[PDB]
Amino acid sequence: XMHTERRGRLQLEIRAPTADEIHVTVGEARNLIPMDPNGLSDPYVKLKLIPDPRNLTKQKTRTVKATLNPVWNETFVFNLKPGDVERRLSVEVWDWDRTSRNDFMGAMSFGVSELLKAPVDGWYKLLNQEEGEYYNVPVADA
Ligand SMILES: *Cc1c(COP(=O)(O)O)cnc(C)c1O
Ligand SMILES: [Ca+2]
Ligand SMILES: [Ca+2]
Ligand SMILES: [Ca+2]
Ligand SMILES: [Co+2]
Repeated sequence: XMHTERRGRLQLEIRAPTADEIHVTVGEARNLIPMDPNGLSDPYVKLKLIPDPRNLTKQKTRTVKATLNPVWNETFVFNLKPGDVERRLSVEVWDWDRTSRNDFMGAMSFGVSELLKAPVDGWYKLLNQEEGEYYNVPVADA
């Protein structure tokens, strides 16, 4: 109904132990799109709270070279402030490139206020970069 996957899927867990922090675990991705001449990609995940007019919240995973099915298993802490109720946690998969700019692969986002009320733990459909700033889509059940 909205869950046709065209860019792969990403496994995530997000919890807010208290209102002042969220813990984000980036698991793994499956079925990513090739964005290199070798038919592979070099994926990493960029995390930030948007809007970030001062570019101060960005964190990222390691890059996994030469794969369309990366496993990261990395956890990140965001320390939150009252202003963050207006913000969204942005999650973007990017293809690292050596000789050109990195290429966008897929994205999604979660409202901070929604994360403060309910945790995330599951697989998610990767969206285009524009959609990704506004929505997340849990994968459909079989
Ligand atoms: C839309 C969708 C379904 C069924 O979803 P409903 O909300 O029950 O209509 C099943 N699989 C995929 C991949 C879908 O996007
Ligand atoms: Ca590339
Ligand atoms: Ca690459
Ligand atoms: Ca490129
Ligand atoms: Co659907």
